[PDB]
Amino acid sequence: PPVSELITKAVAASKERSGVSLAALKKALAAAGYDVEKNNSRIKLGLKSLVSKGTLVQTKGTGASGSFKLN
Amino acid sequence: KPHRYRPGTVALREIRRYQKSTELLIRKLPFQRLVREIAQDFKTDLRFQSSAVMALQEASEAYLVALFEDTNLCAIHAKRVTIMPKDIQLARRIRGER
Amino acid sequence: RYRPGTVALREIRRYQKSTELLIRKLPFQRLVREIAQDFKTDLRFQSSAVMALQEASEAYLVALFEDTNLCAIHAKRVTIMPKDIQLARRIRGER
Amino acid sequence: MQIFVKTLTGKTITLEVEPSDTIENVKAKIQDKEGIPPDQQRLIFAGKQLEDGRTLSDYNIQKESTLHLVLRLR
Amino acid sequence: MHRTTRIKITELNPHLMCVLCGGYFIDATTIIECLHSFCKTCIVRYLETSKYCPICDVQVHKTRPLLNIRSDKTLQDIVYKLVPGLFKNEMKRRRDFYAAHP
Amino acid sequence: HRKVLRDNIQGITKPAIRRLARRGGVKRISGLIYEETRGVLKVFLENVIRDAVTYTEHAKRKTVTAMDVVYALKRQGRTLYGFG
Amino acid sequence: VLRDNIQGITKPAIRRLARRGGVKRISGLIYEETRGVLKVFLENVIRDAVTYTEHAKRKTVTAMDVVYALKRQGRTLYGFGG
Amino acid sequence: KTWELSLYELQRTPQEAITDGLEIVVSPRSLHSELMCPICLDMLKNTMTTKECLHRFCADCIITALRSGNKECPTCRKKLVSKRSLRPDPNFDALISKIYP
Amino acid sequence: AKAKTRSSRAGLQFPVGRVHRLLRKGNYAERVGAGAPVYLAAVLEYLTAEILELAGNAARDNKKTRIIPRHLQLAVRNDEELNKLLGRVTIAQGGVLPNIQSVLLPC
Amino acid sequence: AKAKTRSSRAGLQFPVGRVHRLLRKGNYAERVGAGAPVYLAAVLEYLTAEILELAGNAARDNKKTRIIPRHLQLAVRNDEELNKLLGRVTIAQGGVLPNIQSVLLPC
Amino acid sequence: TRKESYAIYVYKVLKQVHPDTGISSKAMSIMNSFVNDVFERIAGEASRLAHYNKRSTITSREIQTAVRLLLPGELAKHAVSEGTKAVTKYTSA
Amino acid sequence: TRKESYAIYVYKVLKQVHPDTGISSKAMSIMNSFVNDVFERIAGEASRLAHYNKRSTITSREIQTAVRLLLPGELAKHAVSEGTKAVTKYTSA
Amino acid sequence: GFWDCSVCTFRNSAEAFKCSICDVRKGTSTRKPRINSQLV
DNA sequence: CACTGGAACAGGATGTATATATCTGACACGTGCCTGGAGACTAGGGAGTAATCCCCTTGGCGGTTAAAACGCGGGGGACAGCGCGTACGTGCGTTTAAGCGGTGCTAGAGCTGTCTACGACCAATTGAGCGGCCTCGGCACCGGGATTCTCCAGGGGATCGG
DNA sequence: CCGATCCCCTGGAGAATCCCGGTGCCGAGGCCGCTCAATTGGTCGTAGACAGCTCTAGCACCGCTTAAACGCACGTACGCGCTGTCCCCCGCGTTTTAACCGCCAAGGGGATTACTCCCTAGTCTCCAGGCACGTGTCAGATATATACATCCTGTTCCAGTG
Ligand SMILES: [Zn+2]
Ligand SMILES: [Zn+2]
Ligand SMILES: [Zn+2]
Ligand SMILES: [Zn+2]
Ligand SMILES: [Zn+2]
Repeated sequence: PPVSELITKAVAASKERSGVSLAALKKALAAAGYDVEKNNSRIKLGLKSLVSKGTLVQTKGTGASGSFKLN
Repeated sequence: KPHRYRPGTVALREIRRYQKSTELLIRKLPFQRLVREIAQDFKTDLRFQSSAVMALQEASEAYLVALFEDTNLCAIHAKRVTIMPKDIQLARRIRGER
Repeated sequence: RYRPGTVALREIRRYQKSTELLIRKLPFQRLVREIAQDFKTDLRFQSSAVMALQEASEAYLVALFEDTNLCAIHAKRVTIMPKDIQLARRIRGER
Repeated sequence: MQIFVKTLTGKTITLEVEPSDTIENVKAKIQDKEGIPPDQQRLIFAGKQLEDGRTLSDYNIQKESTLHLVLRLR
Repeated sequence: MHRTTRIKITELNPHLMCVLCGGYFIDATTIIECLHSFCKTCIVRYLETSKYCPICDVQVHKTRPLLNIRSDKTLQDIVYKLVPGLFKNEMKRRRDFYAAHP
Repeated sequence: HRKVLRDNIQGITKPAIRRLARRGGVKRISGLIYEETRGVLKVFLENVIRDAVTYTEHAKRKTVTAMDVVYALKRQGRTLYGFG
Repeated sequence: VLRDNIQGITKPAIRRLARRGGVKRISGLIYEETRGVLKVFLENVIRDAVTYTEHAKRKTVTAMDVVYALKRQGRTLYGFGG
Repeated sequence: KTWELSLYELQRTPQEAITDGLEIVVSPRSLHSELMCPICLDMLKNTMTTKECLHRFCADCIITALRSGNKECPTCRKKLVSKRSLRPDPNFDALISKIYP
Repeated sequence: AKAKTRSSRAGLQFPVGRVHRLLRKGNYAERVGAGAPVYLAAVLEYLTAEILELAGNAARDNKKTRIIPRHLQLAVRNDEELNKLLGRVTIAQGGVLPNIQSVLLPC
Repeated sequence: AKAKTRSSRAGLQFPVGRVHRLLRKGNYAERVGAGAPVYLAAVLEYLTAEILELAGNAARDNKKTRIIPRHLQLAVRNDEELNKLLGRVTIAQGGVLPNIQSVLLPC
Repeated sequence: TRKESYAIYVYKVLKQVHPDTGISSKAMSIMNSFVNDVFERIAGEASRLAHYNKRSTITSREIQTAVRLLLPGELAKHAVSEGTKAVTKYTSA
Repeated sequence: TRKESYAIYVYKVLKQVHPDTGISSKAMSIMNSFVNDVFERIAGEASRLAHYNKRSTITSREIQTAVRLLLPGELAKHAVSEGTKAVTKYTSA
Repeated sequence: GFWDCSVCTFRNSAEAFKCSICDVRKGTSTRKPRINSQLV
């Protein structure tokens, strides 16, 4: 499936006091099974898309860094 | 909850004490046995005056202290506070002993 | 046009394969005379003496540059900066 | 009148003061002109440290005199 | 491509016996300071009483000549192939000696 | 002989190396510094002892003297004061 | 008076020396640092050479004097005699 | 250490020499691995043997290999500093000349 | 006539005669002059006086009255020219000059 | 009797007589033994032969028939023991060994 | 047997400089070694100068040049002044 | 005025080792300087040893000890072998 | 009596052997100390 | 079915190693000569050898701690990934001065003769400095206050959500 | 307009370290005898300081050619924060082990003394080994043409998404 619902699952997995960090979501995707090595640009553009659409907002960092949390 | 000092304080205190002191730090008997170990290779049934092993210990301690100072400078230059074998190797290579 | 680095590597190979001097003779001679002017007045210099001075200076500079390159590389960079030279001289014992 | 102050870095500064001016005013002026905190400044002339509340006349400072400024971090 | 040669073992014998025992090289060991080869037992027995080479009297080492001896596997294989049945004979002696003291 | 002295290079204890580093001005020490220091000290002692033994053997004696050790250190460029 | 003779040690010359040393990338202050280092080295060597020739009751510095100065400083040089 | 004689090695008996007049028949490949130069892949000539690993090479072969670079043993990768780490082998030279004149 | 020492002639404390004897038997040259031992003794005396003055100042800084290798090392390593002269010499029981890298200190 | 040179007597090429004279006039000691010059001449000859052989090998590799300072520098620097012996010596017109730090090599 | 040293002379200098300070045995050994080292360095330099200049005599001029080569800066300057003063006093006396 | 050098001896050694190879003037001067430097080092060490043991003679034993002190490892071993063989050959004639 | 420090000209007492302000070691009769602690 | 990117490939420009002709200046060899090395021979002192003394090194035994070794909990520093923006490499067109070849002059390095003062060598002598002995005061070690330096809990203070 | 969450401030308990006064012990400093080397006084030989002369190599100046340095425009890749994870030294308490100190006993070899002999310095005569100088020839630098290896960018193909 396209990475959208996997990203939703990753962000919904913890939903802790702060947002999930970029390294944490990469680790979760790798554990679930995915080639995050060659999809750095794909995950970056997905992050851009789901911060543009307002589904998930960025907590503290800028660009692809920092933490993310659901709306 | 007992008393605990945060990391670094005891290190600084020991640094001050050992820089203010002047006594030897390595133990006489182990150093003597190591000296006899090394000397055993060249000749057999040698004997050592006590002043000889004292001088050897003095020279070894001075050399190690200087090497550690240069190692600390290298580690600081590398933007760290922990000394490492890479720092020791770089210091010795630049000094010209290897 | 070439990307940065190619000409640098080519010049490194070229100058490591050759043995000629790299500093201009007349400027080096004028520098030597000016430096020596402060110690004694109306001196004279032999051409062999000037050449020996230049050879020694070039060898010392090349050795110091190799040391500063090692220091800079240890610093996890590829660009040399004055602090590298300063640390190299400090460890060598010249400062 | 004009006087001079010499620093440990080889820098010489000039000040416009009067014999009736106090040391507090002088350190206020060096604050104004170079930004150095008055607390870290120690003034020296005739081998003697100047006091905070005294005047320049009390030390018999004349025109074009040169003080010595020392900085110690607090 | 060379041919197959039939030659005197008597003509080759000179460069194959250990001078300490007089017999063929068995588990050869060589001192490296003069590159001299003998039997391992022969040379180790010699080195417990003297510090010079049996042939040219060159000092093997200043203190511990046991540090300057190396096994010559190539020489042992060459002498094994040259001498017919030597390896089988030695294997038989080993089994016979081991069959009595276990 | 008296004994085949062996495994004595570890005489320098980790605390001793730490004390030397503290005197040198070191705050934080990794785990491999101990092995590296032991190797360096062994090399230094080997060189100096070889020089001193050469002097003593040339002197036709059987006791290594502080004078010979001082001379070896001077030969290596490590001039030492306090022992004649 | 001879002035601004250190500026004769040019940036391309320093670049060539660094290239022979194996340097790929050079900052902007390395040139000034190198000029200072070279000036100090030359000052020391020239002082020793001048002392030697002054003792020799001469007025021309020779390659033998330069070689002796370098030997004293620990930088023995071969090829020019001695 | 690593040289203490075993129980058999304490009293092993010498092997008698064969004085019988018989001939040895050898193919050109029987001693190939023992007489082939590791570098030029041919027979040895002016054999040079390393002091540390007792490995045999041609003099020119090993000298060129060391001069080119990688100052280690071409066979077991053990380092050797210079020519002084090798020795000539007249025994090997004589044996080779006898076997294949 | 009563004998007067060359040290008394030159107003020096050091043994000019002993220095002359050492120079003669030191195998330095075929012959030696007259003023060379006096000059060498004067230089040695000046160096010794400077070193002893610095060491005594360092010793009295610690409210003690005996010079020790610690005070000697302190003075030698604190004097720039003396340290440059004695850069490659080790002093027994001398210790190390106390200094701390600023980055290592808390701020 | 016909004169026979001491160098030929010892089977050497170097001037044993000149070495003996230099040992006399160098103020090294009061007396110099007869066997001393032979040893020194032999040692000097051995070192010269070694360095010349290495230089000749380098020159033959470079397809030339004359030894130059570049060949001498290559021979000295490519041998560990000779490099240690001459570590503090600068050879005029020698250049440096071709060596590039690996990480500077573009991957 | 006799073993000569510089202990009494260094003690005299110490009494000229600091009239109330004493010296320990180890410091005495340190100072003796320092004097010996400086003496041998200067003598070696003077001998080398004389050999270079094809001379057979060590003189005050050679000692002066050796001191100038060895001692750094102000130390060399003051040493030269002291030596010249002592030599001229010895000659004029 | 004659100025002596080791040119002829170095050339003879070069012809002994490599029959068909020549040498230039700069390399000749380099070899001359190298020989002089090694000679001075060995002679200085031997003289120091002779003074050190309270003796007034420099002999083959002193030269051997100096060579072993200076040359590293295999170079020292081969130099010692050459010196001993040369001395034996010279004295047995 | 008192002595004047070269670094800062302060009239320092005889009993002290470190300067009160700039904390530089006192120098010898002939050679006076020089610039120390270049940073202010 | 219409967008993107990332790996793969091919031709053009560039640089470098390879094959010949040349002409020339430095290397290799031959010659005369003079100074330094070799052969004989004598004398005296340094070093080798043998005997003896006693200073200091090695080896062993027992207690007493002081230091070393091991394990545990946790916080802070090393390391990897990411983004930005500024300094540095590259190429072009213009300006500068270094290198070459020649002339002219003369200050000074280098060699030679002389002659005088300075340093080595030798005897007689006497006083400074080294070895031995001893004794008393500065310094090492002890214990008790007093003082300075860390570290954590409690407490105000600004701020988002509700 | 209050919860609660992070950020700055202060007080007090607790451990380290300085300052003062006592006590004891050993080595630093001063004194006595003697002996050997530094002084004084003389003679003799040559090392070098001085003056003269010669010629060579260093300094100064000119004009031409062209290679190198300078200044500028432009793009890109590398250094420098910033964040986040995790793991590995650090501080401390409990067990254990061997270094230190004091004491003894044996004897090995370092240090000293007397004797002697042969090895090297010193001197003279004789001669050939090596050094300065001259000259011819080919090793090698330079110029020119050519083939091969590197490098770079444009295009193309296959795999993602919307
Ligand atoms: Zn056998
Ligand atoms: Zn052998
Ligand atoms: Zn081969
Ligand atoms: Zn091998
Ligand atoms: Zn001050």
